[PDB]
Amino acid sequence: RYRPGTVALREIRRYQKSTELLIRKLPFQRLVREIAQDFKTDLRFQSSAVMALQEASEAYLVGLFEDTNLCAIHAKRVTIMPKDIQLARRIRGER
Amino acid sequence: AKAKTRSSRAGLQFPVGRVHRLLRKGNYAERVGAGAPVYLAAVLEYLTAEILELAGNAARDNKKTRIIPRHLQLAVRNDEELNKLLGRVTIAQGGVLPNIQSVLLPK
Amino acid sequence: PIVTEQPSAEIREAYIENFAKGEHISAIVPGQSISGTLELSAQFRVPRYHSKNSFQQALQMKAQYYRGLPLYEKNTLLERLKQLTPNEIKELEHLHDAVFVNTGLQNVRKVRTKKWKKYWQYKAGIPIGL
Amino acid sequence: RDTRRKRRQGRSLPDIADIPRTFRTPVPSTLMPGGVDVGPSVESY
Amino acid sequence: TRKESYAIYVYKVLKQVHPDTGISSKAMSIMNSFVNDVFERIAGEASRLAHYNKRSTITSREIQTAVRLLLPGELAKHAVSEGTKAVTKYTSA
Amino acid sequence: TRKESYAIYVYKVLKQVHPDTGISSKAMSIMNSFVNDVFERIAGEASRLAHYNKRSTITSREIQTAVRLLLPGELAKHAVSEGTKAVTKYTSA
Amino acid sequence: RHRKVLRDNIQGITKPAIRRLARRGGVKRISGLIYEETRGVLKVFLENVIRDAVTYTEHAKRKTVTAMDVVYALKRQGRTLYGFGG
Amino acid sequence: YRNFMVNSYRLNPNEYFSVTTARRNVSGDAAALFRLHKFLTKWGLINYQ
DNA sequence: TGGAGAATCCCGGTGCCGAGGCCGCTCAATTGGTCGTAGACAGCTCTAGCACCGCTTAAACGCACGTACGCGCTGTCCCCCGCGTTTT
DNA sequence: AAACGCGGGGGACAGCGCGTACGTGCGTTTAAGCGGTGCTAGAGCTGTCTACGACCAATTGAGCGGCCTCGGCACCGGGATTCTCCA
Repeated sequence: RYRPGTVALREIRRYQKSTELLIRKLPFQRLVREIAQDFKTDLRFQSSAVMALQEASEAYLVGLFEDTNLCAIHAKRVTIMPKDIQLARRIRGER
Repeated sequence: AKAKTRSSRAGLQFPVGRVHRLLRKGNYAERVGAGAPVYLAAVLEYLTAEILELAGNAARDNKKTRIIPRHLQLAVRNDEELNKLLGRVTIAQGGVLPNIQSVLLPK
Repeated sequence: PIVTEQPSAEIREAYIENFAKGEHISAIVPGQSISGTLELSAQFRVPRYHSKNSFQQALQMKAQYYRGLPLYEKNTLLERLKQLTPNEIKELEHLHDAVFVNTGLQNVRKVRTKKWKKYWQYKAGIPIGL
Repeated sequence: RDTRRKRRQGRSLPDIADIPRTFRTPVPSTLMPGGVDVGPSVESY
Repeated sequence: TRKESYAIYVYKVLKQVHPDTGISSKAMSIMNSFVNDVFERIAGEASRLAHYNKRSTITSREIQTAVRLLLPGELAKHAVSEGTKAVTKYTSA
Repeated sequence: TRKESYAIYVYKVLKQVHPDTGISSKAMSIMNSFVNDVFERIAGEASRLAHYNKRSTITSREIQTAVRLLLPGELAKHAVSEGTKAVTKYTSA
Repeated sequence: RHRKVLRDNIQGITKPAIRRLARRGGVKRISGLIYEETRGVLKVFLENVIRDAVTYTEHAKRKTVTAMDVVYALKRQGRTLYGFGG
Repeated sequence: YRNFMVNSYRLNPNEYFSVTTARRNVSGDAAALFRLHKFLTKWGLINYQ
């Protein structure tokens, strides 16, 4: 068959050619009930508060993966490693 | 009548009617519920004690009875929750905690 | 199906090989036991022989075995419950609950002894039931 | 930081609300319930 | 020209807390800045809550809500209690 | 309940500016989410300035300073124009 | 009499979802060290909002969740987002 | 206590019957159980094989 | 440097629900009078920023140089993904 | 979809080379900064002052919620195109 590595970038085209989220949604709503029910239960769960955070999550994560490869290619790797991620989050101030 | 300051009613040093006066001054609400200034002056004196604690700690750790902003740096920035809460607050004449990067240390 | 240990004979050894170093592992390991849960209060409850207001209205007006109790006849028990007072209804509820919990503990105790007698034979090299 | 405030209002003890549980690391014992079955076996091989 | 500051009050909590350590006026000024700093932080947060629910009576319940929100960890729960503490000393008095 | 909605006025600006193009109500909700948010950003900044001048007045000079300090480049300077100019139109009408 | 409480759908958020988003975030060879190194860090994002946002709910005397307090918390964190009124 | 320790060793004599399992399975102070276990293993009778 | 094929972009037919306007009906936004007062703005003063040089002198700078590390170059192995899978 | 695998080949990684750089030392000033002036400037303090939108009375149409479309753009069928991987 093929080698390790090749078909990444058109994904990096297509995902960023497109506008949507890249995540399972019944795990998303169940994760929202999961995390908001952990603090105070008995919440009647409007889907507004459910979907209102996914842009705040996934896009920032996407921005983090660019910083990840920024530290990876600054350290000259594309097999990205969490040393790159946490050095980024350090210089992001997360870590 | 007289200025018989409202901190003595609360066991405080921060006059809670100066605090109620400031809350009426700060446009926070129309009615300033008269425990909101006591909540304020009480959290105030709690944090004053919080920081004067570590301040005298670091000052006498530097064998000085005078608390200086360098001592304020070395006491506050050593804390997790304080410096986590005050990551963007700078202390003039506070300087640095003494620490070197590990691999820049010679071998 | 009579024990509840970790039945893999290579994760128990790797657990102790890292436990002497002082390290956790990936999989979990419990102590050995038998199976079975003694689940009370998700079972027979204290019954509700009183109504929703049969005590405060009584306060105003100033008032063979199935599980552990034998089934009474229709006519003999009816005059018996035409005798009693709501000062003794709270006694009767707890008496019948004390019978129910005792039977539900007796049978589970018998099953538990039947399980432990096969646990001790299995852990001593005897196959079963000898 | 709880004790940091016991001194301020004390200027002017066991916690009975935290009741701990009893989990135990299992002893390496063959026969006894509650212990892992590492070591020498029941059969003598 | 007696102008109300917090220098003798930070002195009061100093000799309440570290009487063994006197202060520099620089640290005193840092704290006098800090007093009005968080006095504005929490109370602007409280006015933010007073506009979240459109309220015009900010009570200590609302400062409790602000202390609940803004402060990390024990800094909340202590200022929950301590901010109630003298409240219970003043609602008594 | 007359709730001050910002679909029609922003849409008046759209029929002024990009009138060939409509606007999705998701995008129109982005605009409606933009409106009072921006209306209070510089407003809180400006009341802070009103106490930096320690004033109980606020004039368009204060909004001018809110434009002056903050906005990047000609986004300031056109709003130095525009913020004054329609003021200059309102002082003309 | 049924208690609906969920926990860790962040694995129901799949590792193929990471093979999606890492490409959306510009990663080529996502090493195996990465996929769950992600799934913890975002969860640090997850509770911290609602830890404050549930804090909005009870002073508001409520037993529901609105996106209004989501916006209160996000703008309170400096995570301003449009599409929701303001 | 003595019959418990001796009966519990003789089910599997290849295993060292430790003090900690005897302490965890009968109720008593650790000093007296440790002294009784060390006396018992001093005279053979337990952990002899 | 080239075709086979797999992915993409583009183009034709469908239809729809959302974008936008329509129809009251206020209600808020305005105009219309204060209203002292806020800051408008005059005076006063005095100070507090002002350069400036005398001069030092150690800091900065002037340079010899020495080698350390950062990259030059390699092989690898590994390792992670791609193709195929299905189920979930 | 997930999910489970699975060649598979090159990407990480080690590691060795190499050579230079960047400190280091020390010679060389040198401008740093200090004092020390002389002064004056706008800050600062007062000194009145009025206008200004406050505020509230009246009003009124604004503008937007509820009520009318029908059409921009999505969806899909089919084909053209266009990038990529093994010749």
